[PDB]
Amino acid sequence: GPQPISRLEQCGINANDVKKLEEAGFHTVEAVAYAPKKELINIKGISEAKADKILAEAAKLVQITTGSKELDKLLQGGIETGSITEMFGEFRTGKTQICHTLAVTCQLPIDRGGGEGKAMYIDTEGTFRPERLLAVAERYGLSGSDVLDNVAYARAFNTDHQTQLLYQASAMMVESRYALLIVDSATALYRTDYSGRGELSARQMHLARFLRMLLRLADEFGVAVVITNQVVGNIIAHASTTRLYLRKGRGETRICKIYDSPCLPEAEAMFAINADGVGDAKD
DNA sequence: ATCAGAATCCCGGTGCCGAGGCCGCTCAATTGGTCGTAGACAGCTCTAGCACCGCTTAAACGCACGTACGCGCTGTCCCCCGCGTTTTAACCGCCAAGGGGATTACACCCAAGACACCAGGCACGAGACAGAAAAAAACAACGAAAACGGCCACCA
Repeated sequence: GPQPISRLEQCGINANDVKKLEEAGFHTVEAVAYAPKKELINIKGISEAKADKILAEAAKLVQITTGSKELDKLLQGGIETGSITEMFGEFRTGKTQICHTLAVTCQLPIDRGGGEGKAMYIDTEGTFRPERLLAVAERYGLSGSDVLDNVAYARAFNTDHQTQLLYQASAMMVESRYALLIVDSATALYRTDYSGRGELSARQMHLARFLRMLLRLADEFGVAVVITNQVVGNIIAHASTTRLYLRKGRGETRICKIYDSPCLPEAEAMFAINADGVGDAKD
């Protein structure tokens, strides 16, 4: 399991550097330990000596239903909790709608295709709609009020704030059982904030650390990690376990394709976006 | 070199007013004496200024080298000088008034001087923390160089 980074301070790293590592997004001794020097050195206010002391002392210690049946069949039953699933597609393909649906379906019983856990929605694009959650809850006959009470929401205003929210998420996810973490327009803030060409490496480093934190939290709490990417990077390939390409079919019916999975076939499934739900196409 | 004209120097004459001298007076300098005190001198202490040696190391020093700056030259143009003409107000003399500066006299209050006292300020001690030093580090800058971009040439 995890070895929260608090124990690293007893090794004799000073507490200010541990706070800086947690701000950076490293929360376990496992997390600090199996990374090279440059990650910690690149952090502001950290020299090579502090990074070597950290790595040295660190080595001493160390299926949620989509609600579309056709999509569930495409995924062999739904998202694997504990792994990152990326859905890259054009605008209006339904990424946000699918997120809203899953935010409620995660709370469904496991026998009903849920994870029996609370949901986490990190929004970067303003598209969060509690009424959509209420509609999905009423579809499956779930209490809309309890759904909103089991969905914690926060809008990330930038990439640094997007990563900073993970620090609150990790500690909050310890006290209550969650099953779903949603990050909507996860890559948009890395395009709006870092728009220049000389600043590309900075956003790439921040995104890499963010993805590593996602994988770490997924393995730590066994929750499903859902991130959305707008296609108007090869780094995401290693981080995402299942890549889904989404494209619009005219009207409100969307085509889903699997474009890489070591376990899932390359295959396609047709689904629709209905007021209640993300739900199978019904010609 | 020349020569004309403008400026300066020199020589003499006339006048005038300020410098030099004389006389009365008065008060400021002189003389003699007295008395308090300040500084001249003796003497003692002990501070610190000087002398020296040794070690270290940072600053000085000599040299090589490259280039930016001082300097000379040239062209241009502008604005100041010099000179003639018009204007104005500075100046000289003369008068009027009043106001303020100087003078004298009287008064009183404010400050020196003395005394008695006492508390604030001033050596000594102590402790403790801001800053000096050291070290690491961040880092901002300088600038070689190069990579890009842009600009031009020819004629098609």
